[PDB]
Amino acid sequence: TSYVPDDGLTAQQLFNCGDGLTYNDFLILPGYIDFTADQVDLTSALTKKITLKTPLVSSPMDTVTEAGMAIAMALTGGIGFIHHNCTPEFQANEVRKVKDYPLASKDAKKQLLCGAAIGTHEDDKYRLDLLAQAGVDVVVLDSSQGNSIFQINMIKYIKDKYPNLQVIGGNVVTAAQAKNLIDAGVDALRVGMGSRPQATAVYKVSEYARRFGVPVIADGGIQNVGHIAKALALGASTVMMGSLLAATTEAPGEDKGSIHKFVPYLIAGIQHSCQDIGAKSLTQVRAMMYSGELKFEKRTSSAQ
Amino acid sequence: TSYVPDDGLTAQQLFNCGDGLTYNDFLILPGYIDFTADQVDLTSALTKKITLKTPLVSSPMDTVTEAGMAIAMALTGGIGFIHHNCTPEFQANEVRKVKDYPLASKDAKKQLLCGAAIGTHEDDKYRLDLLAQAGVDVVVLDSSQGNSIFQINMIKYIKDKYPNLQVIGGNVVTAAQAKNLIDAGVDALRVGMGSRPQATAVYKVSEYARRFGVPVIADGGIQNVGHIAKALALGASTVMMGSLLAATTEAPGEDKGSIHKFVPYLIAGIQHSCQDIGAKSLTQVRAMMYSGELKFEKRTSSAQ
Amino acid sequence: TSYVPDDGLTAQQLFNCGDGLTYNDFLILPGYIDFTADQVDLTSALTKKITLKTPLVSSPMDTVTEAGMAIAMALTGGIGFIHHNCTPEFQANEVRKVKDYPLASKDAKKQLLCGAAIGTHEDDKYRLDLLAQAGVDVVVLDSSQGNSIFQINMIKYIKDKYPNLQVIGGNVVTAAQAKNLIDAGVDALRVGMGSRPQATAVYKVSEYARRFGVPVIADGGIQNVGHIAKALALGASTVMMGSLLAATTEAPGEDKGSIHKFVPYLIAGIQHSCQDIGAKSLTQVRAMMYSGELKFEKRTSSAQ
Amino acid sequence: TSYVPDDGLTAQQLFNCGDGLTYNDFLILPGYIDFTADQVDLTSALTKKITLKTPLVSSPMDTVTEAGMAIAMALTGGIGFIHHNCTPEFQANEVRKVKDYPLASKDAKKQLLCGAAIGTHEDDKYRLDLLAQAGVDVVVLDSSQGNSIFQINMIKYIKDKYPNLQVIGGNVVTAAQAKNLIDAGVDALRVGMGSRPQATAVYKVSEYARRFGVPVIADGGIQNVGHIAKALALGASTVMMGSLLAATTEAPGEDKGSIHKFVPYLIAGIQHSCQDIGAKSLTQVRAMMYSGELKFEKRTSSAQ
Ligand SMILES: NC(=O)c1c[se]c([C@@H]2O[C@H](COP(=O)(O)OP(=O)(O)OC[C@H]3O[C@@H](n4cnc5c(N)ncnc54)[C@H](O)[C@@H]3O)[C@@H](O)[C@H]2O)n1
Ligand SMILES: NC(=O)c1c[se]c([C@@H]2O[C@H](COP(=O)(O)OP(=O)(O)OC[C@H]3O[C@@H](n4cnc5c(N)ncnc54)[C@H](O)[C@@H]3O)[C@@H](O)[C@H]2O)n1
Ligand SMILES: NC(=O)c1c[se]c([C@@H]2O[C@H](COP(=O)(O)OP(=O)(O)OC[C@H]3O[C@@H](n4cnc5c(N)ncnc54)[C@H](O)[C@@H]3O)[C@@H](O)[C@H]2O)n1
Ligand SMILES: NC(=O)c1c[se]c([C@@H]2O[C@H](COP(=O)(O)OP(=O)(O)OC[C@H]3O[C@@H](n4cnc5c(N)ncnc54)[C@H](O)[C@@H]3O)[C@@H](O)[C@H]2O)n1
Repeated sequence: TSYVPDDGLTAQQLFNCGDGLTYNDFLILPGYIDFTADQVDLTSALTKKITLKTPLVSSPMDTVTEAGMAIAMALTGGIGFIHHNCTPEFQANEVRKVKDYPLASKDAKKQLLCGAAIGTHEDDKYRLDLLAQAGVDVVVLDSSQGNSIFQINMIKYIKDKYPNLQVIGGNVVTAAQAKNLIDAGVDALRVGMGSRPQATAVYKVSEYARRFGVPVIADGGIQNVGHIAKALALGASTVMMGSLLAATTEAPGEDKGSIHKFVPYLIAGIQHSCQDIGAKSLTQVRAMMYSGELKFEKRTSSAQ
Repeated sequence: TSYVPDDGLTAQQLFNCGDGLTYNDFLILPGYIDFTADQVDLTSALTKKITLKTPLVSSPMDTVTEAGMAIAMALTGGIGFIHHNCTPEFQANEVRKVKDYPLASKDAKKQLLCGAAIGTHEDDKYRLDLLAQAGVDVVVLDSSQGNSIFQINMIKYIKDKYPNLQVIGGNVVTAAQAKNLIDAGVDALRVGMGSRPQATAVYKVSEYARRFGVPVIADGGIQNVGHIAKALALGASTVMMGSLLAATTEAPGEDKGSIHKFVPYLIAGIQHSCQDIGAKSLTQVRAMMYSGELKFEKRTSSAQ
Repeated sequence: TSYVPDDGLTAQQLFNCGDGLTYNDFLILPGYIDFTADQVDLTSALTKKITLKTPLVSSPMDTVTEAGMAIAMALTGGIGFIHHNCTPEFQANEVRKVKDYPLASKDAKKQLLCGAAIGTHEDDKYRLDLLAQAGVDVVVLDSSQGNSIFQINMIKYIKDKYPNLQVIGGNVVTAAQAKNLIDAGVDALRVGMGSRPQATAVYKVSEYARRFGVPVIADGGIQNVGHIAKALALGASTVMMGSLLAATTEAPGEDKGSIHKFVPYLIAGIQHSCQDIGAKSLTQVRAMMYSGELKFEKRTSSAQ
Repeated sequence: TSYVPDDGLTAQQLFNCGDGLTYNDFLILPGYIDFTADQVDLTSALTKKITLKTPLVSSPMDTVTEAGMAIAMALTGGIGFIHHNCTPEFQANEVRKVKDYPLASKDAKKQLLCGAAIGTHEDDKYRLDLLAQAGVDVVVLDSSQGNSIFQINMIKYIKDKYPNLQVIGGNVVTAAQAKNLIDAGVDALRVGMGSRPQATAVYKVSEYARRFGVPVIADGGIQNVGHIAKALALGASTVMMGSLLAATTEAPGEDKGSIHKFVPYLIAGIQHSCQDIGAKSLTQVRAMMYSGELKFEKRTSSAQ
């Protein structure tokens, strides 16, 4: 005998089905473990040409990221984006403060990476110029809705006035929006609006974006390691966290400890999560769910 | 490449599908922004021949509307209906108290608009006569269920004994009910009963009513700007608010401030909401959802 | 034009559809009002040969029914069943205490009706004999699950040793169970177990039972007038209430007032509910939902 | 007439349907009672060659099972597994402490049964050797995810170095995982991970495992007698309880009383539950749901 029929759903049937799901609406069926967790490689792609030893990224929120944070984040394997809710002069001053840890994220010159947010209005161009000076590695046009002529133009701009600077498009949740931002020439995409339901939004935008070599950043909703694993598993290349970090020490302010103990923790969990599903890298988990090897299963409200 | 398949649901498939939805059961997928929010025109139709610079309307509730309120409402772009839970003499006295702000809603003689509720019994005819005198612009046969012979007759009555006065039909939730009220000759419709689930009720009654040129007032359930935008987007021409206003200053009684700061706020949000979905007027948003350009997506309970 | 397509669901499609619904899982679409509420006739059938001027019935619970209650209930239009959680001698003593109000429920000799619960074991036969003496009108074999050989036999028994006494079968939720109890010869049925979901249970058991002329008592879950109206509308001939009454004065013990003010209230609401849906009697409401004139609509969890 | 159509769902349609259900997502339709509860035989199979007079099994949790508990459990009809969160020397010392009650679970030599958990790493082999000495009856490779090469090998090991010792495989939730553990040669299976949703997990793994004569232990989620009955009814041969017992007296620590009063209680309820559905043994309940005689019905979130 020994034939075993066939597990649950395939990412496709589940996230193209008038569903509209969250991270908590489904679980993932385990696989075959035949190696240890510490062998799981979490290397991820932040933008077409920026790569991290971990998929973690902090949010451009005054209550979250600022030099202090941006630094730890990079030392430990991630990267941070400074909030533009301050004087342009104050922001670029943060960017420069930032500019053993085998994982440390560094530029082509041994320096910790740093990114920062900027609006899509005129006055922002100046801010940009200060930021570019302080040696910023990447910029993220920070908007709740990004499929606008005001972002498309700010993109075509920066893409020209600064060819070696990587640009990340404003928040989108459909492939109809992503198209435009990818034509204007963005180097990555920030997915999230309402935290459309997140999981379904990530699934959809990644599925289109990969066809062009554009990474996707799962932005919003991450509450625990689980959500992170589910967000990567659906297509996201990296994950952005806001509130889940606002209680660390490196956070600007008056729970948890330093980013130097928390981040390691997260990385541990995530590899452990990649073991349970029998994948050795994150790249492999994405390949599995697109092929149909990785199976899922919905949970009822009362089943949560 | 660059083809992008096709977004979520179309208002139709979603609100004719044994669903029975609320404002919180679904979200709307964003569109293409290529203009500023302050360019969004919120002009709406209260009744076949009454038109406002904003879709806002206050409720005929003693805890909400009375002269003071009715006035602000009109100065700012809306309109109010005085509650008939008082002596006929007291009600019409409110109507007369009422009878820069470029938006100010005015009659053909520079006077702020005013409306008021009245029952469908005999004794109400008198009340009417006092109200008509004080110069009331519109009357709304105020009932929990309006598809009755007692309203059909009160309609045919008022429609005759007062040809220049606009009549709004009592609360309905189906197109089977709306038919009768539209034949008796109402000039508009008040949709809501149980706050059937509201969103599905608005969708349905508007879809039928538009075929006759009869506006629909989304009555009940509005808790925040979002619900307002969703209610208009489904077909409603205007929106009536009760409790969301009962905490303003212009409200009769012993949170929030004056209607002169709140209303502006609401108008701001609503245009902003119309931007996110790429529509320039409310008229355009309705045209988009009826055509199938505007897309939606359901959220699970646990996805809320 | 004026054609109006077609309202929601038909009781059938909705309660034979792997649903498993509660009273709160759905609402009923309004109809055409063309008469006043006080014209609604609430006459209902308790058992094949017992008939009440209202569908109300109190529960055989020590915390609810006992002589005092049983009396009010009948004076006002209902009927009560005394709890058998006491000495047989004490129970029959209650039955005898019981043995203007135009609605008053009376026997063929001007006496208030009274019913009472009894087990299905040997010792219960004696209890019965005392009860029959005190002039009890009806008996209800009181069990959580009634499709047993121990009830079938207690039925065939009582049906013989007392031909003029009406017997009500123990709690069932399927038509598979009802069959047996109806063959043993019961004169009515008590539906409810888990308060299977109630609404679906009532629907199902009534649909089968009517084919034999056996009334059904919706037992359990009634929290407000609404549930009562929905329970009758689904097929139930009468409704049994436990906790909703335990806070009246006529209740045995140390909220609400007397049954003489509460019951009237309930009757008022129920007629009002029968108006909203355009039915003049309860008999008519049942006829409407079986024909397909009466329409329903499900509500999502988040739509409740 | 008297034909009665056909009850609800069949375990199959319901637990192979992209559902993902919990114990609370459904109920079971009653059957035909024609015998007393105390006639219900709860004999169950713990492992291919271990059999208990009741399906109860305590959890390998320091907050739950340890000698004291393990003993009561066996005296009353169940069995316990000592937690390996202690020195190997301390664990085997518990096993030996353990090594009228007609139900008492005993070895071939009049001694109370005892089982215990052990990891799947090298160092665990030693622990094993101490445990085997103290006369342990069964071992349960204790892991959150069991489909690993590290468990498959620890199985093939123990199966050889100790032929008369019964081995239970680490936690699984699919038949894809169960296959491997059954080939390595386990004598039973522990189902549960996330407490995939439990009910659906039990259903699935039992359905495959029975084809090989391998019992399944429903592990996790049991909160009351009901869940226990539903877990057995779906295919499980026995049920493991953690927290529901942590408040007994026999539990290690500083609610409820002794296991000698609680367990009886549970057994009583469970037979009563087997009566309501007309089954005389647990073996019969499983046979009924696999044949399609036993019917179920889903409940909406708002129907819970
Ligand atoms: N990530 C998210 O989804 C999210 C949610 Se709230 C949030 C944060 O909240 C902020 C506010 O959201 P907004 O939609 O206001 O975003 P943004 O700050 O981009 O402002 C959008 C408004 O700015 C206008 N605008 C931009 N450039 C313009 C120009 N050159 N000329 C004329 N009008 C122009 C837009 O048309 C629009 O109404 C965002 O900047 C971001 O920092 N992000
Ligand atoms: N908008 C809503 O959905 C809603 C919910 Se409660 C609510 C407010 O609550 C009030 C009460 O709801 P009701 O259903 O009682 O509404 P209404 O005040 O219209 O009264 C309805 C009752 O009045 C009777 N009636 C009306 N005219 C009659 C006449 N000429 N002869 C004989 N009977 C007549 C109806 O037949 C019915 O039973 C409403 O008037 C309204 O102010 N509105
Ligand atoms: N209405 C309801 O659904 C409901 C829920 Se609880 C509830 C009340 O709780 C009480 C307990 O529920 P039960 O299932 O125990 O109901 P009941 O009091 O009918 O007792 C049932 C038990 O009594 C046994 N029994 C009855 N007659 C017997 C006889 N002559 N010989 C041998 N065994 C016999 C049954 O086989 C069964 O295990 C009910 O009597 C009722 O008063 N009613
Ligand atoms: N029953 C359950 O579902 C459940 C949930 Se939490 C839980 C308890 O929590 C504990 C922890 O869960 P874990 O997944 O850590 O389970 P376990 O204690 O089996 O440890 C698993 C980790 O140990 C590693 N491992 C095992 N043998 C190894 C070997 N010989 N060489 C190299 N690596 C090896 C695995 O590859 C894996 O990453 C379990 O042991 C159990 O006691 N059980």
